[PDB]
Amino acid sequence: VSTPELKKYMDKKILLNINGSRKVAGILRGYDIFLNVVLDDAMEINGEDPANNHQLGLQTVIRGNSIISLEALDA
Amino acid sequence: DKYTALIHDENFSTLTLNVSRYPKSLAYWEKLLNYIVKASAPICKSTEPQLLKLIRCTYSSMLNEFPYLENYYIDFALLEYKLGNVSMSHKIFQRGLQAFNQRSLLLWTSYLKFCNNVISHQKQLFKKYETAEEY
Amino acid sequence: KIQVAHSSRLANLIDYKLRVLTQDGRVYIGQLMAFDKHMNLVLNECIEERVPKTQLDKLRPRTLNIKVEKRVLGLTILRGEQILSTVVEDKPLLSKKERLVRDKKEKKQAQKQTKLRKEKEKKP
Amino acid sequence: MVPPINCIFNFLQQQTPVTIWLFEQIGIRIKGKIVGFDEFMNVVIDEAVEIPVEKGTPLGKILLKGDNITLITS
Amino acid sequence: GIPVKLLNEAQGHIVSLELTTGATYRGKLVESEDSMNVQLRDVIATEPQGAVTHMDQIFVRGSQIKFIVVPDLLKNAPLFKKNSSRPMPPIR
Amino acid sequence: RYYCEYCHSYLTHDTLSVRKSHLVGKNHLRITADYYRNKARDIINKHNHKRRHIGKRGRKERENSSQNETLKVTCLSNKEKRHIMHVKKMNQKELAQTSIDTLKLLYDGSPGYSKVFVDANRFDIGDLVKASSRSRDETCESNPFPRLNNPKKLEPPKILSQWSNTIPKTSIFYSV
Amino acid sequence: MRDIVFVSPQLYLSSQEGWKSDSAKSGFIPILKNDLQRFQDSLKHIVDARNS
Amino acid sequence: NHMSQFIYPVQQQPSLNHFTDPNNTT
RNA sequence: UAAGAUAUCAGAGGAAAGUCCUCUGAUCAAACAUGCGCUUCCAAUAGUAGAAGGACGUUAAGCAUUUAUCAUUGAACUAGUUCAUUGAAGUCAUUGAUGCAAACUCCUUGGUCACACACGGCGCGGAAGGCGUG
Repeated sequence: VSTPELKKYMDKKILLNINGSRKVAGILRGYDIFLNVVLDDAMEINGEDPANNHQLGLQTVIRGNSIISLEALDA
Repeated sequence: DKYTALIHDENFSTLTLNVSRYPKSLAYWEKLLNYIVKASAPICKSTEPQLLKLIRCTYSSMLNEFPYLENYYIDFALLEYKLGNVSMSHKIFQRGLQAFNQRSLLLWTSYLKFCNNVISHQKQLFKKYETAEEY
Repeated sequence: KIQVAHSSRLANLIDYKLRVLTQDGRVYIGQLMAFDKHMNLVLNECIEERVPKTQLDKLRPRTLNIKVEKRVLGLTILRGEQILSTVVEDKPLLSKKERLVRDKKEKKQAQKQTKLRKEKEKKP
Repeated sequence: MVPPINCIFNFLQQQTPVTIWLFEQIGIRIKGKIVGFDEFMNVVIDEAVEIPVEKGTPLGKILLKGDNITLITS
Repeated sequence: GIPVKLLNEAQGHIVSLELTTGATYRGKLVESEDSMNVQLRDVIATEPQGAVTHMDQIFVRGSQIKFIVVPDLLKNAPLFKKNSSRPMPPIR
Repeated sequence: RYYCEYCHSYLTHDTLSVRKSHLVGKNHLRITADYYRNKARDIINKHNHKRRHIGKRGRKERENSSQNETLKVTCLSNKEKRHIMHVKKMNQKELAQTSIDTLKLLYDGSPGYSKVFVDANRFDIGDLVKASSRSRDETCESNPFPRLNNPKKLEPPKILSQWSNTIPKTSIFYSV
Repeated sequence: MRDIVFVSPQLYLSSQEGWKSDSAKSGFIPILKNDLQRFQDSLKHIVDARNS
Repeated sequence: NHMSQFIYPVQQQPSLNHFTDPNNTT
């Protein structure tokens, strides 16, 4: 029905938790009414900060049925 | 990046070298800190770890020269609070209260205010106040 | 204990201290105040009650006593997706006669406000 | 702004190979070229391969259902 | 529906959450929409195994909320008045 | 249609933004501020008038309380009680708005006072108050020696009016 | 760390061991790696008073 | 709501003799 | 977010098929009354009590248990163990958490009604239902 208002968030670095355990940080470009979201320069965070962390791709789009939370780690 | 652009700045090299020349003067420790925070002005989880680890060793080395500065133990926890690891915020009230030998008012006041929000356990939160009042 | 009206839906039993079950095996016990199309509900002074993992061997088939660890949380708004069933616990503090009395005095008082507002809006 | 349905479409025409992480229960990642999509974010993948989580078999032309789409990644 | 209309009544007051993953957020609630999704500001976030942190700003898909705890003084806001007397509407 | 039941009025032109212009309108804010101020006092002012359950007294206690003398009660006049409830209500308003902040007054010239007590510019709260001067740059170069005709004496400890005549009449030493 | 070193004057003017360490040790002041010589030059007079 | 809860205490002086001068040294 | 609707069924009637509308039946529902030898409940004073529910109260550091990081480099060592240094993350707690049990204190509730101290009903209420007629 209504579009989720993340208008203030876009172009900032954003951590979000995919389903349960996986955490994905990137720079948020765009969003839609289902909360499927797309972001640039993604990186999958893990327990060891430089070691297990690996980059995903140039552009990646996430389905909104696996967003739980979406914290804005910038201003 | 923001870190290396601060090292190659002139004012960092003079303000540091001033402190290593005249340790106990404080007003150079205070300028070394008041400058280095403003140079990382957005101080959120965003900003890079080399710039935060450096701003952590300024504080923690500065309190090791002047253990009786009540406000800089508060101000160092709140920076560790906003950056978002309350484990490391407690640890540096514990190190602040032990500096005064458990009996300073401003620390126990501005510890408990914080401690209300993060303890989230009944019997233990009142145990902080029982231990507080006997000192 | 309490005998609920044999044909009483969720709309009827406002103020009845309910006993709502979620999917995880946690129960919220409080006074109901609203509900909805998809059955999410507002309790007034609810308490979540959980059987901890350690106690749960005791409920396996063989007077049993269960240490139920509960935590207060006043005035929640639950979600529908999570509810599994409901059961009635207590009946409301006010009578059935007295809940009609408080309706008719409030129905009278609500009408008096509009006519005192309409004539204060009409001339001024 | 760059909407997602807009940005799924910029893997269709560009012919870039993508990797698609599924629901964590199943335990495979699919990869290959995204040919075309519907309104319900269920897509057809050309020259597809099923990697368990690099010895997995090739599938062919696969229509993937949009319940199981978690990520779509280049 | 009143359950959702109440959540709009609680803007700019401290609330709690409990996401179906088993976390517990509690900070001041800035925004809410009709699907029970919320933006909280200045929060304290408790991971399901007890670990607590602080984060400045957070958004949550409404679908994952298990309950919200609201301040107790809204228990007598006027959503809950049974017999209400609305005036006659102005003509469009 | 849509309406705001604090104001009791319907919206003239229904859009989403006209709602938001009413939702953060000055008239509407003053209503909802005033609406909860009334419900606040009404739970306290309408005190729980409990229901009594009188037991038939014993033969034993009726004889032991008869030998005990009847105490005098004190009832004030209607004019008297209307004033004494005006006072006691205005007293409980005062204990709300005390907020004993001597401790902020004591650490005024200290070396981190800008960073902890000014509270526009902390870390925890500081980002939130800038949305809704004495800056953070202040160091201990300005005002080196506090006592240079600058500082004010500590304001003396307050005392109860009712019992203002329990105080010892004379000081021990001669003040200036 | 990189381009930074931790030095304390109290261990250097008394001429003791471990007066610099590159790791974040306790009670040491972080100066730039290039400025360690400009550090030592300033304390030379006081080291001459300690020596003689 | 005319009177107040608290006042600062007022107090009488002790007349300034040699025994109650706070500056005295001799 | 929108559109549509305001019990169902069957019969007779008005403008071969169906719709629209009206009175007559059945069934269904709500509100209101009103009954049932209907069901359950409604606390000492001839005594200092007791029933239901609590305590996010005490005893109590009770008693009985089990828990307090990982990686890299050197020394000794049996053929795992300790010490020191370098990096990584790190809810608080160990007077804890988990299991067992008791005692005490205190809180909210009610007909603390009337008649009687008398070898398996048919006092006047109130509360909660079930069932039946109008």
